[PDB]
Amino acid sequence: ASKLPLVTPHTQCRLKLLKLERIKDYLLMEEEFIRNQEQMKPLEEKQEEERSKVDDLRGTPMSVGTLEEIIDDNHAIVSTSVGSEHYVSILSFVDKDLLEPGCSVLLNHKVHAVIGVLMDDTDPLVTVMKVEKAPQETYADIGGLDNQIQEIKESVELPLTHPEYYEEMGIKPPKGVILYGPPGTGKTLLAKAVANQTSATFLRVVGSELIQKYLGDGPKLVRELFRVAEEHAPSIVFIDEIDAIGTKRYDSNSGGEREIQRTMLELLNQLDGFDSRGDVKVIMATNRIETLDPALIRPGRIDRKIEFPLPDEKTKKRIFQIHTSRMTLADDVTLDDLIMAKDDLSGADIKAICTEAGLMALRERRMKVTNEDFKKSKENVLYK
Amino acid sequence: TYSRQIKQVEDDIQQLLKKINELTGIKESDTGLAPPALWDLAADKQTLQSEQPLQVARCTKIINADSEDPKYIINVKQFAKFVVDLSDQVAPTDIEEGMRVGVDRNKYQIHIPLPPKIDPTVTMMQVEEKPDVTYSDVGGCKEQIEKLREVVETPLLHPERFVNLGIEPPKGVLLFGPPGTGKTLCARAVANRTDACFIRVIGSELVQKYVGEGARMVRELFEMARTKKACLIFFDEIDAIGGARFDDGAGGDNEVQRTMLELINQLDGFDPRGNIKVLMATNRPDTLDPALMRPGRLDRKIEFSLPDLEGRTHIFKIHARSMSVERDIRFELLARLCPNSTGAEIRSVCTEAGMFAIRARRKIATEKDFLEAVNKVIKSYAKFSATPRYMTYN
Amino acid sequence: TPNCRVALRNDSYTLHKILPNKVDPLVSLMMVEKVPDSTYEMIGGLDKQIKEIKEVIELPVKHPELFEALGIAQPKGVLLYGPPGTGKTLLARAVAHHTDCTFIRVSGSELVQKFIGEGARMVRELFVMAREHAPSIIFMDESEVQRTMLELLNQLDGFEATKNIKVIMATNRIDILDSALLR
Amino acid sequence: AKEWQELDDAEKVQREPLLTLVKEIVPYNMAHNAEHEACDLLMEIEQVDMLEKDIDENAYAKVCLYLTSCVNYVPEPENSALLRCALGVFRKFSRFPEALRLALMLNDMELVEDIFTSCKDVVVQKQMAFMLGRHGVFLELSEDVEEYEDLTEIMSNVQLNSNFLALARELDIMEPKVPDDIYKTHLENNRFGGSGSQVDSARMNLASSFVNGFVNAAFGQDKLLTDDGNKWLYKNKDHGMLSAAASLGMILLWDVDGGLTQIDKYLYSSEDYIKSGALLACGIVNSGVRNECDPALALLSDYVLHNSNTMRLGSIFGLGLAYAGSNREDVLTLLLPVMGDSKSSMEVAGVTALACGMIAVGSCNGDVTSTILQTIMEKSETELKDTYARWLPLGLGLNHLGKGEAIEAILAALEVVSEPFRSFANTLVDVCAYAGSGNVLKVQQLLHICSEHFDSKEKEEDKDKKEKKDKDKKEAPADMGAHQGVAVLGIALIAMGEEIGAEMALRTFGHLLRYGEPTLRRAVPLALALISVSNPRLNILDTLSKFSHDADPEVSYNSIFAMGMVGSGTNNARLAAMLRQLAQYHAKDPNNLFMVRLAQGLTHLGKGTLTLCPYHSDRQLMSQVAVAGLLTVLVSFLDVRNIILGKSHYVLYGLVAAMQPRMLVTFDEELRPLPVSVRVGQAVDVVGQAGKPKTITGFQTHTTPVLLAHGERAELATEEFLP
Amino acid sequence: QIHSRKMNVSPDVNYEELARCTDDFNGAQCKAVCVEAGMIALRRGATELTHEDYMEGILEVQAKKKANLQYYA
Ligand SMILES: Nc1ncnc2c1ncn2[C@@H]1O[C@H](COP(=O)(O)OP(=O)(O)OP(=O)(O)O)[C@@H](O)[C@H]1O
Ligand SMILES: Nc1ncnc2c1ncn2[C@@H]1O[C@H](COP(=O)(O)OP(=O)(O)OP(=O)(O)O)[C@@H](O)[C@H]1O
Ligand SMILES: Nc1ncnc2c1ncn2[C@@H]1O[C@H](COP(=O)(O)OP(=O)(O)O)[C@@H](O)[C@H]1O
Ligand SMILES: [Mg+2]
Ligand SMILES: [Mg+2]
Repeated sequence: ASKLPLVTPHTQCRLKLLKLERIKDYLLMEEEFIRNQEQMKPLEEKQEEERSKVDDLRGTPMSVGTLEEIIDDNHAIVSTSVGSEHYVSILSFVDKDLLEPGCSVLLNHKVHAVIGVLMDDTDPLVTVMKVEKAPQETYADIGGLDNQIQEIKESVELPLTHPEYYEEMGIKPPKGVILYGPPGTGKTLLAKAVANQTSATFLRVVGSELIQKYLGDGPKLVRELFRVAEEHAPSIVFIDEIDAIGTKRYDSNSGGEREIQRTMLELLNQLDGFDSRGDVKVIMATNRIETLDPALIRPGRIDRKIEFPLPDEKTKKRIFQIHTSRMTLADDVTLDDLIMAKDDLSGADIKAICTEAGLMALRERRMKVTNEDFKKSKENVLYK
Repeated sequence: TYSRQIKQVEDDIQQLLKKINELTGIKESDTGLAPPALWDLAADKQTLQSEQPLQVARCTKIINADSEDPKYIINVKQFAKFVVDLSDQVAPTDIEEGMRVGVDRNKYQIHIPLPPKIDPTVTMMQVEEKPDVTYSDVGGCKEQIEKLREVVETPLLHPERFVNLGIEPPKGVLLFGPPGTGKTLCARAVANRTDACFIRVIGSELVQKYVGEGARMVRELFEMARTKKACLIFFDEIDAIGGARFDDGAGGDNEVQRTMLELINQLDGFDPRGNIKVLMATNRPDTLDPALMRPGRLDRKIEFSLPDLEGRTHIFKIHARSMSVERDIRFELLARLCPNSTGAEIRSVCTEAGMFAIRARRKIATEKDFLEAVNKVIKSYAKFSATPRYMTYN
Repeated sequence: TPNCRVALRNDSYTLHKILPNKVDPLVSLMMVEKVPDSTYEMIGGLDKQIKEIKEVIELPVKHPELFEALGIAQPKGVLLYGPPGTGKTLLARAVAHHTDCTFIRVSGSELVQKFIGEGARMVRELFVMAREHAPSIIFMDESEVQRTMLELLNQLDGFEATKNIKVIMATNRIDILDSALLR
Repeated sequence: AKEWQELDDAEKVQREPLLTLVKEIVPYNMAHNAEHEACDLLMEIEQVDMLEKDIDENAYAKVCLYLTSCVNYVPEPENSALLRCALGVFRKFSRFPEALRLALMLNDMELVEDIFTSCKDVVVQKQMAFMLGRHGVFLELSEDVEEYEDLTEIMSNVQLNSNFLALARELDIMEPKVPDDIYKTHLENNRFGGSGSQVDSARMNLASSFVNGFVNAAFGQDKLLTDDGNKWLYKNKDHGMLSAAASLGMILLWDVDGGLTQIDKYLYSSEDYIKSGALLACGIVNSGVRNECDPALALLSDYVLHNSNTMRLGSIFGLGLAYAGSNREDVLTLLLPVMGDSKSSMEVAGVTALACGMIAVGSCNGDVTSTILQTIMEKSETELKDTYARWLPLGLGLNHLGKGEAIEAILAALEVVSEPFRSFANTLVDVCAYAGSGNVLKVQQLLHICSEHFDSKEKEEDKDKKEKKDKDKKEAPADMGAHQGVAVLGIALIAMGEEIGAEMALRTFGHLLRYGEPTLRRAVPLALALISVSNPRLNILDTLSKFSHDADPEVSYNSIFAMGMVGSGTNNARLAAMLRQLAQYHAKDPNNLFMVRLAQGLTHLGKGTLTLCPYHSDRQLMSQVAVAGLLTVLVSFLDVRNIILGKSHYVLYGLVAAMQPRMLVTFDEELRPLPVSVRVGQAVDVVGQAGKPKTITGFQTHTTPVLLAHGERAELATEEFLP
Repeated sequence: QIHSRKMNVSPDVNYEELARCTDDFNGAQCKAVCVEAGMIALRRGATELTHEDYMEGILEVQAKKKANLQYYA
């Protein structure tokens, strides 16, 4: 295990033959040394004789307690599971490194001495926020933007996949990225393409669930979010619909607008605090960019500000080519009449028509979609 | 030539490492055990020494002593209160009242005094580790640094120039300006160079869920701070901890004002804090309370304004001293294009213009690579700008 | 099994015998709320809405392949609306009954809360019990509901990979609900 | 072999070392002479990558291969190329194994290529205090104007520029006249755990001399700030009256200007302990100056006082320290009748071999004659303590260090043919000649003779010393045996041994590195905070202070002040209150001045080892924490060739730099041009630090044309024929 | 006058003048002038205090905003 990290010649040289044959002698001499322990001092079997001695030391009932402090001369104040806490001692088979205040431990039943530590069963909120698998298809599913698809790779993908271009420049990557525009243009759609592509851990939270019903439970939820994001990996924190923290007032929140405010002060800390930040990239998205606090959008917290426009009428035709790719489309239809139907139909409307017109065909058990399917589709989707 | 011959002689000896380390004992990936050849000290001896002679000594809390006799009144977590006595191994000296002690399970007598409870959410806000911002990175505001550095560290590094002159130096200082100006940046340089404990407090951490729970956290801060010989408290974003008392009708934000009042009492009056120096940093000072803006608490009122011209030209030299540039560019021309800009924006210009070199192919930025960055950062992100409604501090 | 009772001796705390099957916490949740279990046989005169609700829910469970032949995304959310007392709850209870779906409804109550989680800082912790009874249906009554549904719809938009999970909202007066829900 | 450099000039050029070596492996010269002249006409850009491919193969080899391939390595920057400035530092590679005259014939080749001053200056910069000295008699030739008056400027004026390091540049960065506050950093144990004001031990005052002593290197001169060492100089502790006086030599280090003047204001006390510590400190101050201070002036006047204690003792240690870089035979014969006295002051006689072994590493077999006579006259007619064993054979390995020839093993092991307690010295001169190479056939005869044998308290000191000679051969195979040793000892000795591991085998890590990396920095306090109170527990408390042995200060105050917290009540102050603060004050000696780790340029030695290795032999084990080891525990290692490489040294000394510090390089054979190293994010211009794996390059089309390998005093000429 | 007791003050001070150029202060701010004036003399290295050291200490306690304002009168 991690015996030698040198692999650098990478050929059929004698140097690769020399190094590993040196290591061959460092292993056998270490083998033959430790072999002569049991030859002259048998004294045990050591596969079980030390083990069963430990297993007979530790009692068969094993109570579970809680750490709250350590005094490093192998005795610490531990809390029992009722609430009455003791001043028991710690053993030597305890590996006194995995002990934090709040870690669940194993105790003796007789004198309650700290026998072993317990691996924690965590968590019912990490698995909530952590995206399990890659969501959907690739960047080729998008179509039409092609100017900011370069931009997001520039700040997320390319700092991760090519860590040589910023070094030859002598620069650090831009920190924050926000995404804004009208509703239904592809803000949430682009973030799935990033989570398809990346090898980082990807955390998502919606801005509406940042507000809590108790006092101070809001800023506690933010502090432990960035704790989770930092403790894993190079990671990507995606916060969607963050204007919703300030627009909608809910009667669950006992603190009024001045509990929204204290949460945003904590969020204002966690992006550009004084603490050592680490490798965490922040992506944000909204559709009401003018409402939120300008102190949160200052450079240093969010560097890149990407606008999404409405789909142009030659980018619209590309979107119909995507959502009607794998459907058995009858040759009656003409897509170019469908394009200029609404003058500002978003990319969401195109999928809203193409999914609905397929639903009309299954009412009549058909397999191909005709023209009058689309004729009654935009009446159903748009006009109400 | 010897393609497989260097491979299989490599591969078996990498296996022969594993094939005999399984015959020593590091294996059986545990549920909380030790490495096997590390606990051998307590294998026979301290097994029957740290367990069989040694006892459990359940820990308690003492109410009071009484005269003429030991006769201590003790208290435990949920059970009763007892009348106890000492052991032979401790003097009756350091068994002073209101102190946690360990107590056997049969006779109920006191074994050893204990260090008190530290309330661990205050334990996590001691910094333990220093950041890497030097005063050489806070260029452009030298006069503000000098007027700050003479309060925080010069009575600590030389506590004799003041005493022989007979003056008591100031204690409190707040740092205020528009955002992105250098307040949190200049606070990191102080924790770089200093040597006392540097306990940081973000003002959004004192909002608690119960009533008066936020005010007890202020004390446990100032209890462990008085134990130290010198400590340096840092308050950040204190517009959340208290603006002003305005109580009207339905008592709203009454809870946060009591936390703001307990902080006021720990700063002045009645056997003061001693050698504790505080340091606030806010974004809008006009909301703050007049009894907190009073000197004797917040003596120094250092301003962080925008850089003038030579503040700006110095900041370009800081954030572009470490990047591959064309030799023949002038920074003084660039700082005339950013009239009311912050130091955080100037760093974003320098990082953006290095990206344009990465956009096409090249390895060193040009002067026109800078100018394509200025009109994007200064003039195309000017819809947001964050400054002009904070210059008036509203 | 995990989450199963046992007997236990007390001198050495040795495992004694398996003690049977106590309860699922999801079973206790619906037992508290007591939805009026219904069927198609007690539906009075709603023949066209039955044909509508089968196309969106009944078909993408028994025949998921039938949309791959048309190559569209399968639907996820249904909105039911009308004046109160016209059969919103019983129709949703009927559809989950006739294709063997765990009809879960949430009200945001707090007696319910102890079976989901200790604090449940999100609403999204409901999905752990939902992806264990995998062909399930989340139901919601009639502004805390309109924020609850947007949190549910965004998870099942591609970020959730488990299929066969649908949501149904029932409220009156659609012209006052959120425009973010009217995209 | 020409066909490989014929078709493409690809990385198949390094296949020609795979062709020239496999052909006639032992007679490599007959193939290399056919390939030297072929390479002299081959290319002048395809020199340097085959050059580093040779030193990659020359980093470790068979002895007859390391003999032959390193002298064929020499003329390729001389015959083919004339880069010619990497001669002196990289034929210190070739000085000891092949022939001591061969690099002296290359010292002649230095004095041949006399064009003109710039590369001429920088090559001979290192000849004084960077890998050896003893050269200051070869530059008084017939051209004594400036090019042969460089020698005086080589001797002490650039050493005064290395004083000017701490005079101007280190006062400017951080350093006040008294930092003093690491003692103040021992702050909160009075309030951590109730009350304080309890530790009243007198041995804490021995560590309280290092509130003064360790913090005041590099011109930390103190005027009435030595009052802790003044009032305790007249209070008690005779061996601390030696300590507070010898601590003043560390305070004025690398000095000739005022070091003798500061001693005399505290010298005149008429005490055996105060003077012989102050006069021992006089050899500390001029260490590396080797000018006219006292060849026989002051410390010879100290030594002739002798009928008694440390006047007899503390005078020979200072001169062997100050003249360790010398090879002067005369005062070696002034101090040879110290060995030839046969006066029964035994602790004087043990450091006698320790003083003379520091001077020479080659000839004068009459030293080896003089040592072994009193060895047989005293150690044969007894079977007693390691004061014989830790001291008297140790100067012999210093007199025969650094040659893998196995002739000195034939000479010395057949010389003390004796009983096995006198044949303790079997392994001393055996492997002290074998410092850095690859000779794993020695490593098997370093274990397999006496592996364990269960040895009922018989040669446990020998098998500790048998492992003591396993502590070299790991510092310079250039990381290759370094990972291959920490895999061994963590399973063999400290894990499943009886006495070699639990008492002594941690001292490899104080010899493998003062670098500091968390593989072994976290593997040691597993055996430390678990004290193992059952054994002679100062053995693990010996591993306390010399695990803090690693310089270049770190976050490791966390590891030590937490052990300083448990070290107050438990791990008692009666025998360790000196020691935990000796551990604490060691890493931050000053902020700077820590390059004591025997790797110069890239990897050559610069010993160094002669000044360091006696103390790692001195801690075996007990009884020298109070009386006898206080001569050694303060001022043993003093070859601190200080720190930095950021220096301009253009004639005016007006440039600063254009520098760029990085993680160490990884290139063996890659695409052209080869990327050097990868930690670009730091970029400096001035006297800032060196650090652990640092390769520093430049820019600005300055071309840095001086020496191009490394070597920390580049002349830094400039040239701009690139518009 | 009370908080000026432990400082070395030259007899060039006019507390009648100093109380009149300090309007609208409280007992904290009048205490805070004496400490800042006791520090300005340490900047220039002076030992005793003069009148202008108090006058410079007032301008720090008021905490004004310096903005290039000399285009009056
Ligand atoms: N430019 C586009 N190209 C292809 N498909 C698109 C485009 N824009 C939108 N869509 C379709 O619209 C659906 C929803 O888009 P999305 O929700 O990402 O827009 P949005 O702006 O994030 O919405 P909101 O503003 O409500 O968050 C996506 O599933 C996608 O298939
Ligand atoms: N004078 C300056 N010199 C160099 N860098 C600066 C300067 N001012 C700001 N910066 C840059 O600004 C960033 C830090 O800003 P800082 O967090 O201090 O803003 P602030 O004044 O605390 O306002 P906020 O509280 O909104 O953050 C750093 O990235 C730093 O490089
Ligand atoms: N169309 C219907 N057919 C039969 N029963 C109905 C119908 N509509 C309502 N009910 C009665 O109403 C009750 C269910 O309430 P419901 O109408 O579902 O509430 P909602 O207002 O949510 O739709 C049932 O007890 C049922 O007997
Ligand atoms: Mg969206
Ligand atoms: Mg800030």
